Amino acid sequence: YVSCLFRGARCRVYSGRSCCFGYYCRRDFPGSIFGTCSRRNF
Repeated sequence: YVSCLFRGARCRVYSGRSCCFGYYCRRDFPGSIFGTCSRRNF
């Protein structure tokens, strides 16, 4: 609702809000439902 996911946290595709500022969630493998949160450092 207000909080966000931090680095090294569990996050699924159909999870709640996105990761914290400067962070995103990535799937485990081609055809997964759950993943992890990683820094969106391009």
